[PDB]
Amino acid sequence: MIKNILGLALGTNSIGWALVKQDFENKQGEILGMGSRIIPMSQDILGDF
DNA sequence: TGCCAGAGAATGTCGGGGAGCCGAGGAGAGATAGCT
Repeated sequence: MIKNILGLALGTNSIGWALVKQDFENKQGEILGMGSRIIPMSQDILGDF
């Protein structure tokens, strides 16, 4: 009826989160929030791993 | 190994200590009106 969805995109050193409260049956929904957490690696580690 | 920290290169600004001007009280130098 009312659904809580937590979408996570986990990169090499980045984490994107999105929490949303939605109602699919009525095509009704609002976004609770989203954010990005960045773990700082230099480009050398990205090209080396 | 990409990128961080700092060397490196052009500027512009400012103390600072001599150079050179230059305002100012004061002394020769005299025309001169009060005096004889």
